[PDB]
Amino acid sequence: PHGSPDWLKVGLTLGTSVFLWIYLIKQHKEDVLEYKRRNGLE
Amino acid sequence: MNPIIYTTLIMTVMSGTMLVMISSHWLLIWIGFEMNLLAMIPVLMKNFNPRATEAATKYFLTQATASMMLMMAIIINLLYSGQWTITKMFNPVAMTMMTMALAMKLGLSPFHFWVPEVTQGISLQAGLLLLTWQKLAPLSVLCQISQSINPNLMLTMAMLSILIGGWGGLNQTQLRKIMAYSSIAHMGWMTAVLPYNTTMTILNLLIYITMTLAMFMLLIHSSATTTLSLSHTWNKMPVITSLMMVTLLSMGGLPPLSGFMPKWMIIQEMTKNESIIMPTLMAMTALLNLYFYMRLAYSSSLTMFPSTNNMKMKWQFEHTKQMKLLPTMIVLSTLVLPMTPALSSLN
Amino acid sequence: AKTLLHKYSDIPEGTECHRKAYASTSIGGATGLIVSAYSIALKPPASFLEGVARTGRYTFTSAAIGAIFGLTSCISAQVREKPDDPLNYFIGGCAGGLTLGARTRSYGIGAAACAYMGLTAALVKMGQLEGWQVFAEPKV
Amino acid sequence: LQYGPLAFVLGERTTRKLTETSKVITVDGNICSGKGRLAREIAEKLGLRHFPEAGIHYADSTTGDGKPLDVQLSGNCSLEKFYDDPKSNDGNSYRLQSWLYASRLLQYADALEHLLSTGQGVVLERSIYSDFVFLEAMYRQGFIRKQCVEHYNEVKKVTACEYLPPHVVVYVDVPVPEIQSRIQKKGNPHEMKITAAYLQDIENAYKKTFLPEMSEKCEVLQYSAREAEDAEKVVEDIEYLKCDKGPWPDQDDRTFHRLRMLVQNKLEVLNYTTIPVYLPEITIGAHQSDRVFQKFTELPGRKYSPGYNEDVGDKWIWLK
Amino acid sequence: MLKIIIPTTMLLPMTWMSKHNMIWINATVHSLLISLISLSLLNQLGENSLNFSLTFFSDSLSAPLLVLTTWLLPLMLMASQSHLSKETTTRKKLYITMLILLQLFLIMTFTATELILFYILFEATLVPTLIIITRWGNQTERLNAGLYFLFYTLAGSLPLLVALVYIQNTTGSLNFLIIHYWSHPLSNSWSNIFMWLACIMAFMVKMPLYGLHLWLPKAHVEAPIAGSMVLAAVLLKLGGYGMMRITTILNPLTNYMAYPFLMLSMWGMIMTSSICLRQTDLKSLIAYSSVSHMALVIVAIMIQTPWSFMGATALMIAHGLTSSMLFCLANTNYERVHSRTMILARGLQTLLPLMATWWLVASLTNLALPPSINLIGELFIITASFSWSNITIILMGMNMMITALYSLYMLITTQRGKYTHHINNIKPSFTRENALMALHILPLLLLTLNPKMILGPLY
Amino acid sequence: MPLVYMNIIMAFAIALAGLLMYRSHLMSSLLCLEGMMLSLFIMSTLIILNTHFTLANMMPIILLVFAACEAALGLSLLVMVSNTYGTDYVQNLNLLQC
Amino acid sequence: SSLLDLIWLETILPKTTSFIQMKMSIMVSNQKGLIKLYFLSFLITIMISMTLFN
Amino acid sequence: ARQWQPDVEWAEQFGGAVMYPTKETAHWKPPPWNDVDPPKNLTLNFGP
Amino acid sequence: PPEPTIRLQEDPDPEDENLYEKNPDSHGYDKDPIVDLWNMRVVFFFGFSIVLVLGSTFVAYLPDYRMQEWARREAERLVKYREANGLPLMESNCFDPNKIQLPEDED
Ligand SMILES: CCCCCCCCCCCCCCCCC[C@@H](O)O[C@H](CO[C@H](O)CCCCCCCCCCCCCCC)COP(=O)(O)OCC[N+](C)(C)C
Ligand SMILES: CCCCCCCCCCCCCCCCC[C@@H](O)O[C@H](CO[C@H](O)CCCCCCCCCCCCCCC)COP(=O)(O)OCC[N+](C)(C)C
Ligand SMILES: CCCCCCCC/C=C/CCCCCCCC(=O)OC[C@H](COP(=O)(O)OCCN)OC(=O)CCCCCCC/C=C/CCCCCCCC
Ligand SMILES: Nc1ncnc2c1ncn2[C@@H]1O[C@H](COP(=O)(O)OP(=O)(O)O)[C@@H](O)[C@H]1O
Repeated sequence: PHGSPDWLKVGLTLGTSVFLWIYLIKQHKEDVLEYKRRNGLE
Repeated sequence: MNPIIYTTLIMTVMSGTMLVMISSHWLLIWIGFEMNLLAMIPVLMKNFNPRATEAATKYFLTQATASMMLMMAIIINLLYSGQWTITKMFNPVAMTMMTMALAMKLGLSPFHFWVPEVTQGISLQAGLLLLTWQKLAPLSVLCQISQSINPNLMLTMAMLSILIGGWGGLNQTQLRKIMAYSSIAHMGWMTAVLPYNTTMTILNLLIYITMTLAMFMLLIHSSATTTLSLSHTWNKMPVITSLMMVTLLSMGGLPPLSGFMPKWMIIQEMTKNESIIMPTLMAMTALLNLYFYMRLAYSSSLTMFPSTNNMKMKWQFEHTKQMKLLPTMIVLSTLVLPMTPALSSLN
Repeated sequence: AKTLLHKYSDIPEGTECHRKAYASTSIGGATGLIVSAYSIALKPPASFLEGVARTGRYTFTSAAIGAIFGLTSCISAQVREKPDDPLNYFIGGCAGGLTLGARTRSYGIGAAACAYMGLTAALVKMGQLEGWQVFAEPKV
Repeated sequence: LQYGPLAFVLGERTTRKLTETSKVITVDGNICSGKGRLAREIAEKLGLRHFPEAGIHYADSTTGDGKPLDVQLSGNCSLEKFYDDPKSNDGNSYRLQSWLYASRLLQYADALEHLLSTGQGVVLERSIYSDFVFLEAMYRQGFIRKQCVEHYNEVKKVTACEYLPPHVVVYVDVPVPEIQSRIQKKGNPHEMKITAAYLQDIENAYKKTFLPEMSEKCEVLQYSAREAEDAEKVVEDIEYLKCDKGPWPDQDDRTFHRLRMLVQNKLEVLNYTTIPVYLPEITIGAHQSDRVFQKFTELPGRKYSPGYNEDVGDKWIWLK
Repeated sequence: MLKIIIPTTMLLPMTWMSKHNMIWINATVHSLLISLISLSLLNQLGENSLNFSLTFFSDSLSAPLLVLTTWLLPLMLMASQSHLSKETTTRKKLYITMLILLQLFLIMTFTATELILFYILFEATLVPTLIIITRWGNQTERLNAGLYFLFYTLAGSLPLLVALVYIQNTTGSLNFLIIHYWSHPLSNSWSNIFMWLACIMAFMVKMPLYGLHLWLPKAHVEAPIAGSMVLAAVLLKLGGYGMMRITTILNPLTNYMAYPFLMLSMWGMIMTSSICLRQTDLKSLIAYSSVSHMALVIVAIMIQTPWSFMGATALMIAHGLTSSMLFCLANTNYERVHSRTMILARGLQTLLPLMATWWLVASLTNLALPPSINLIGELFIITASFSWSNITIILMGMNMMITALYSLYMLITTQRGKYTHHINNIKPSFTRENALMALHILPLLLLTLNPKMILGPLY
Repeated sequence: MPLVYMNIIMAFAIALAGLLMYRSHLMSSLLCLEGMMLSLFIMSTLIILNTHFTLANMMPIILLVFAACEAALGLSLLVMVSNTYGTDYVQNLNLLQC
Repeated sequence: SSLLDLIWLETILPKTTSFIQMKMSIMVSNQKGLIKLYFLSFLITIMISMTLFN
Repeated sequence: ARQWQPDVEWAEQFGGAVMYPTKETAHWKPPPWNDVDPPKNLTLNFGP
Repeated sequence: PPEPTIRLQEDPDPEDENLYEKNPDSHGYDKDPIVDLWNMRVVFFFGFSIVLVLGSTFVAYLPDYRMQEWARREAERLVKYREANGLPLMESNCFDPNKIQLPEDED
């Protein structure tokens, strides 16, 4: 109807996306380090 | 009804299914089936009319008979071995009666007669729930006791289900009966691989559930229950008709669409066990399902049917209620073939 | 059950024509009775006497089809002196198909029966020879 | 928070909004009668909300801008052509009747939605009830066929079996010669061509069918031209009477919840006005339908959803 | 191989993000550029192949087909630009999207190191063609034609999937290279006979074989010009490519097995060439001529000699180009006349001389006039058949004669004689149509200078 | 396996067959279902008592309870069906056809 | 053109398939909705399975 | 000049209760547009 | 029979539009003359100028990856050597028999 961009939902969406990306990057880094330590690469 | 009551009944249905899935005792499995049966009846009768009442009473009769046969199979199994754990069936035709009860619960041939009637009687949301969620528990039990089943009987009922679904879908103008016969044929495809690989059964279940969810949500969005009522959708929502046609092609098993993935895998699996004739016959029979899907696609989006004058007013309004998961369902039922090896995740 | 299958399969193909014909007639009668029961259960035509007449007609038609199948296939196999040949089953199968067409009294259905029963009989013979499995056990 | 099951679960109950003043009332008058004047005074005196009688472009007044759209893009019919040539070859008569009935259905849905969401009562002109009298007159005069009235009956049954009838129906009764005289005094050249037989059939129809059927489930106030002039007596009659014979006293909170979910989502309200039965007066071919739909799409604020039209002036599109 | 695939994929966003009146210009230019890119694949070796990766490889049987498939798209766009003029932008974009998807599926089909991937793409090509036929079709029988085209193909190809998965279960690999190096003889057994039938019939139906050729006249007559072009030029060659690829596993069973097919094709070429003589339709006549040529290609593949394979490849390329040109000419006539019947519009040489010259060249190249590549394939296949059996020539002889007849018949009925008096809406031929015919015909006369470029891997 | 268990299973099969006959009177369908659950109760009780499975003595009561609850539901449904037609005849439910 | 291509080749593969599938669909889908017949068929198939698969 | 589109006659074929009507199924009627069918207080005499 | 004899409300079938009438030099590409002319130019340049000419030249001068001159030179050197030695040209056996182990029959 006659509505403004809901900044609450926009903020929640951006925060969720950024949090998911950051958590994924951290998980990938930990997985790489843990695999290297388990197989004794470096 | 009261929304709180509806939420409670839906949660009771899901809790019955989960009780069936998580329990190791036959009595608890039967209790979960009873709970699901009890909570399902009002859902089929949300819209009160004689058609819905008739569908609900037919469903209740069939499911109660199936539950009684299930209990008799359990008691005979206990008689011939003092065991309550869900394991190898330990006995002759006690297993046959267990298979018959589970087949009547699932709707497999020759116990397929109630599915088209109940689906036609109830509304589209009730039909969605009935054709999607009500298959998890019996299929879970069958997957658990798959090493017990006699392959001859299971394969016979699977081939019968495929043939009957293919032939019965050809004669339908109602969309709900088309969906019911599609469900019968898909269950036939599902149960023909249980003796060989339950992972393939679960994969087929996931793909079929995704396609059925997409199809029912598309049918609800363009609120049509008849071929001609669906033929008027292009004059308002052509993109809906295009998505529906793509989904129908996917349900037909055409590559490279997603619906090709189960049958392919199933055929592949059945060839590992030195079985050729049945996979061939199953493909040639699924051709009929494809034919009536293609007829619906012709009537839906590939041709433009005549419209009515009052349709113009519908051009001025937009759907107040929007289904959030519909876009995801369409993509998953259309474009997931390249991710096929992910079936190793034991879905 | 499989008793009729064991009775039919135990007899050598090129000998005991009458025994093969009797076994085939029994199998055909059982199949016709099952089909009649299905038709009666699904559609009650008008009454008891019409229903039993329909069951008798179906059973006798199937029994005649099976009898002609057995006798013609066995006789062809014996005279040709070449057993284990699917061509004999082809010929016998659509001798049965032609008898079906004569019973139903339609030339087109007779030719269709010859095609689609000779092919089926040849396929069954090839499956018996090569060991094809209709309902394979789960190997792996 | 748009109204739905969640609102009903949490706080939204419409039984508490009823304050005995809602009293949905519909006023019916014969052609050229002053039904509108009486209804407007009723709405002003009783504090209700007046609804102007639904026209050809009534739906245009509620969607987008209130300005009506083109005749071909909205209605595809005109009352002037019906008056000039009631027996027209293109079947404009029954198209007019069907579009007017659909507009009346939309108006009734909107009035019910307002009454349920605010509690303030409404006053209406000819509703989906008593709209069949024009159908009957048009059939008797030979303007429409029997298939047309059969289709109208089917649509009317399927749609009107879902709503609550008005609390009070108010009828103003006026003689045929007098209304003809008012017709000449009006000055409309198209209206001059109404025959006395048509008005007699229409006038006759209200008495023969509408009063008897609505007397068993509503409350009727038959009024003449002279006594309808003063609205004080009308409002006094409205207030003195109490409704206890209709379906309204039997309704409760859940029935009102279902009705409020029904009146919202106008698409499902108008669902059965386009049923797939092919009458030549109303069926439209594929090519014309495609062209007209494309023209409707090329309208300024109709290509997208109401809040997603750039040319109208909607901003922040890429973040909504 | 991705240097061709990725631009073809990028064709879609470019088309959908194009300005409403610049889709045709953008599509034609980038399609021609992609075709130029495809030309690099032609430089083959006498060694194994151009194995780019584990998923895609190139061969001198695959390279000409890939080049033709890439070259066909600009022609299809130019042909479709005419009759889609009164159409909305969204639906034109959908049409271009379908054409691009068809090209992408064909490109991935022709490389296809693995047989299951080949089958998946081989059947993926089916959906865009079906939608093009059943959506942008003029007559009411386009639905029946689409049903025929879909169901003939699927009935043929469903046993092929079972045969392929069985072959992988037994052998252990479906890869083309592994299959060729590890090929072992097939014993003459009933199971092997049915495996041969399942492996062969799927490609036989799409040629199509004389017994199974019914879907083709319907599909060609009812499809739009782009659909007819893609069906006659590329989609028919998929069966021949599949047979040439899959026949290696089949031997020594092919010799006994080949007789029913050899007889069907040798008699069906005569039957269809004779059918061409009595036809009231241009499109049906061109379709039956295509059936005759593909029957000859079937004979060549079944004989399975080096000269047979070279002749089959050359004939496939030449027939694709010639049939696309013939359909384009018939469509140019139809867009003016709106009847699509030969006997109505007559004496068009007097009104359109250059278009009559194009008609003459197309009919001559369909007639297999030397030294065109059409006759190169014709003669190689005929010589191989003569070596196979000295009697085949007689049938071949009849075929040649009959072919010439109907070709010139089609040239005489529509171009020579007296123009129909009543038709007055025959406007001068546009630059677009003349460019279309020139772009169809010049590659043939360029290829006849370098025949080895289209003679396949057995050169 | 003694003869009493065989008699009980024969009784259950007879009840199931009678349920499958459908002469009329869906009330008879409910009666057949209740006879089936009664036979189930009897034979399960006999088996459990005989083998001295002390904790299994829970199961029959549970079964009874659940089955009776089902009967209630069925009865309710019957009433509504009758409430539309006035009689509980099976052939009245011919609106839905395959 | 007419005898073989337009008639007999059409009669064999496509038309026969269409006729057979039409007849099978008509036979299977023509059920009057009487659960009496459905459950009689259920009894018949139950007893047949008890007699055939063991 | 214009691509063919289904007319009213073509549309009518799919409006029956079932496809492929037969003599036995000719009398069948399509279900109502909404799934509702027409639905089609005692007295006591206390005497002396 | 009061039927209108009209099955439905239908637009009349439009007549074909000529691109030459409203625009001479119409090239048969587009109704807009500028887009028309530019489409003609791009088709002609990217088809006849770029593909047919440069591509044909590229295909003509492709390097010998088929190894035809290599094979000719190999055969020339081989025959030059064989004639001199007195060897009988090409041998009947493709592989040397000494390294092939036949199975002894003893039948
Ligand atoms: C309709 C348009 C065309 C469609 C495509 C047609 C092409 C497919 C036809 C298949 C060709 C023939 C199939 C099998 C050929 C085997 C060779 C046989 O004909 O010769 C004799 C075989 O004798 C008889 O033919 C036995 C078979 C008889 C039954 C077959 C049916 C005959 C007509 C059916 C035609 C219908 C085809 C289409 C079905 C839908 C040799 O005797 P024998 O040494 O012992 O067998 C050698 C094979 N072994 C080694 C594996 C054992
Ligand atoms: C209009 C009237 C006429 C005016 C013009 C008069 C002039 C006439 C001359 C034109 C032809 C007459 C014959 C003259 C031939 C001389 C050129 C010829 O010798 O070159 C050929 C070269 O031509 C090419 O080989 C063939 C052309 C390539 C064809 C590819 C098609 C273009 C791509 C477009 C898309 C493809 C669509 C079809 C898909 C397959 C053969 O070369 P080749 O003997 O070997 O060796 C060349 C030298 N080497 C050894 C150093 C390499
Ligand atoms: C027109 C096409 C030509 C048709 C010619 C025959 C038509 C009649 C046949 C109708 C279908 C018959 C279905 C059953 C056939 C059984 C064949 C079979 O099982 O062989 C499988 C064989 C061996 O079986 P195993 O048990 O695993 O071996 C162990 C012991 N040696 O393995 C295989 O090769 C599997 C390949 C699948 C076979 C294909 C079956 C279908 C028929 C072949 C295709 C021909 C029809 C094509 C239709 C044409 C339409 C365009
Ligand atoms: N059901 C109907 N059918 C045809 N015309 C109708 C119908 N309902 C209202 N109208 C038209 O609405 C017009 C205005 O109504 P009316 O009450 O007579 O005038 P006013 O608005 O000044 O009070 C009338 O000319 C009448 O014909």
